[PDB]
Amino acid sequence: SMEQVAMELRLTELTRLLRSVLDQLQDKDPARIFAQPVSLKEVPDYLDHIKHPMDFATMRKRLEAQGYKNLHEFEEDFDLIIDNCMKYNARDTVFYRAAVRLRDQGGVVLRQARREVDSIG
Repeated sequence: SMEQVAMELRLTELTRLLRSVLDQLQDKDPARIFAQPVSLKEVPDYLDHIKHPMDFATMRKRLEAQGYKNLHEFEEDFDLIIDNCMKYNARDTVFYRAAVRLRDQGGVVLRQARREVDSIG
């Protein structure tokens, strides 16, 4: 149907916007601490601690399959990155501190993304 096509164009355009958001958030992680999944070879107990691991590569795979229906779903995955790190790692670690900085800097980006998603529809 033509309606299904229109919905698909909307999803495509959301995906374009989320790709730009993802690029901007990932620039706030210049150390690449959140770039890839935590390695279960290197941290074998991880899944005993963290039940829903997340990282920017995994988000990018979902994004490119157009698997984010709305901004809330995308933000859920970004918050997992941060929140997982802040639980597994202690306050005095470079990992925790990187997550705080990513949260703080990403907030700005996400605030305007929400306005754009609402504005453009």
